[PDB]
Amino acid sequence: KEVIVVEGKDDTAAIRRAVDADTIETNGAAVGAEVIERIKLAKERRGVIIFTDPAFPGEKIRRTIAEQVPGCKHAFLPREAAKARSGKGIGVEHASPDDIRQALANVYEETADWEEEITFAELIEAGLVGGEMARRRRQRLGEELKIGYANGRQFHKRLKVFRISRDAFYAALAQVMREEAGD
Amino acid sequence: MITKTSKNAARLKRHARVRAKLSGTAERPRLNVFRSNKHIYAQIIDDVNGVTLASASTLDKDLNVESTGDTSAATKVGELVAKRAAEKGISDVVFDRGGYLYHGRVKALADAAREAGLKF
Amino acid sequence: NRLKEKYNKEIAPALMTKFNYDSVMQVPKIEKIVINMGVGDAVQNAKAIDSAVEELTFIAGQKPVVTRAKKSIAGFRLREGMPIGAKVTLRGERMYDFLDKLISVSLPRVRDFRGVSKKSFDGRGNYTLGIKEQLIFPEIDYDKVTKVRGMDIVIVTTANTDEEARELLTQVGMPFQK
RNA sequence: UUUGUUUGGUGGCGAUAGCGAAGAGGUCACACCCGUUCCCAUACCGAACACGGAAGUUAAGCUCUUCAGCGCCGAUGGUAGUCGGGGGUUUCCCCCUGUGAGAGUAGGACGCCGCCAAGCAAG
RNA sequence: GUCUUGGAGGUAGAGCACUGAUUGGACUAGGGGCCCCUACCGGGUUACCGAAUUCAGUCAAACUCCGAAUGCCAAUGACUU
Ligand SMILES: [Mg+2]
Ligand SMILES: [Mg+2]
Ligand SMILES: [Mg+2]
Repeated sequence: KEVIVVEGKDDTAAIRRAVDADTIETNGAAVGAEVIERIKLAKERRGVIIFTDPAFPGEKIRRTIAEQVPGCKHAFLPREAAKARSGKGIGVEHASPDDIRQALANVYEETADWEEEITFAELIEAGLVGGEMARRRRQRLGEELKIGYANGRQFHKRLKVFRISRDAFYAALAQVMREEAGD
Repeated sequence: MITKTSKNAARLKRHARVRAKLSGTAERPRLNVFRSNKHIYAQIIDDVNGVTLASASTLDKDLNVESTGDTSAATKVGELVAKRAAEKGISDVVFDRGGYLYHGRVKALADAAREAGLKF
Repeated sequence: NRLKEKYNKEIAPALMTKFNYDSVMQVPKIEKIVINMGVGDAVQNAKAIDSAVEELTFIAGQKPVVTRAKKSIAGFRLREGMPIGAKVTLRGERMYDFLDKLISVSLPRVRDFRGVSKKSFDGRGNYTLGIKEQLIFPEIDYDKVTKVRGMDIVIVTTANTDEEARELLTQVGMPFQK
């Protein structure tokens, strides 16, 4: 129903081989004004769910279009196909259509601009700084909640502005850190 | 309280000092070299037209040796750029040192390119 | 060595939570320290005694490097490139271990456990110390005949307000006017 | 293969590129950053310089976006001065055909112009 | 010789950016003097000397962030001689 925005024709074919939804090309990092207007009208009439690779250009275009048109829904490559070693690589052309279906299942940005309960202090208490556990657990929890990875402050910001339960995510955090411990 | 300046700034100043006393023309194009915390780069450059004639770096698709920051990697990139310059028809070149010291990594690159056919 | 270990352990989370910094790299932790003898006969007219240099050696990790004069000080007469006092810089584990051996013995080697309150700084993070005293470590008891052996030890940090110097020298423990 | 675009390098133009302030950004790249076994190094110090490593981080540097606060550039007109020609009560002043500043002002402006590599995209 | 074009140079004039000279305000710890009491504190003043600093205002042959008219040196064209 919504529009799907992707890098090029490869991700176009990939997403079309998974779910029936109309595609808009971003053509790399080059995004135009009229393109932004097309995204605006798409979000206004049918909606749009960004789905790019968790790489440098993909994450960059994702951030730019997110800052461009608020309220636009988002999706992320799950932990399996988001990494280059799985399938063919990191590109959407490298994931499975079922994986695209899961990404569609984990669509977010129904919430955009809320004042929430995510404390940075308790967040560093949970060990999201230094010791390699910062970035390790950051990636782990991001692909756990299917939200992607980021730096400490940016990931904290997007979570603190993303309306989700706090303590259920903290229990999931305990679960994931136990996975790191071996549980 | 204290402040620490950009090492790259001092490197730039020393590079200017060096380049003050030499220049690469279309006959002796200067061979530049750039060191990073991870990689190394080299560009054959003429001055009178501001053009690059050849280049090589650890960031190539080839050179599956993955220990960039090596002295050995410097040798590989040096011989590669030497071959690239040779096939393009270049024999002798002046050679700056960016602003670094004529020592292990950069000097290793220089020697590799030197024996490989370049006249310097 | 373990001193700086436990210092990280405590201070990093503590000073991060008490002072909300966006990045951890902003935590002001001590970096370098220098002690200035600055005596050189104290009048440069003894012209022969340099016990200062070797006592500085074996109270520190390394040997000092002797300074010199540059201009014509009115309070003196023979001041033209002549050497006056020395100095010692150190920032590695020598720094920390000297700090520990200081706070362990010289802090009791005082005549009064009040040290000095934070009234001798430069606003954006530093600490001078007053050294007209004589005995630092009993390493020099009779070998030294109690001649004037003062110093100027200056510890400096990557801080920006005096309060940071205060909290830093407190959390490790220094005699102030408590 | 060309084209578009971002970054890193490396150049050319008088700072109109500068300072200052406010912000956004790093998994690529650049960086801070982590150690000293040999290369090498400190009049002391792996500070810097060297060599290996990639734990963390955009905090700083770096890149982008805003501001005309300081600096910078800068008219038109009008006066001062003056070449040539004249007249006067000559330590100086006046007139005539030409030239024509400095200062001040309108204003401009928080950069343009190349090459190479890498990343993505399109062909 | 003239017309056109390109150069080098710091005079006339201007200006205070440098070096000296200089007027009147703001402001001063440092107080000088008065003193309170100052044996000593601390305080009105300091008639500050109030140092700078700042705000305005005047000068320079050996001051210059600027800077002509003329004259000088060349060029390649033209018209005269
Ligand atoms: Mg003018
Ligand atoms: Mg005059
Ligand atoms: Mg004059």
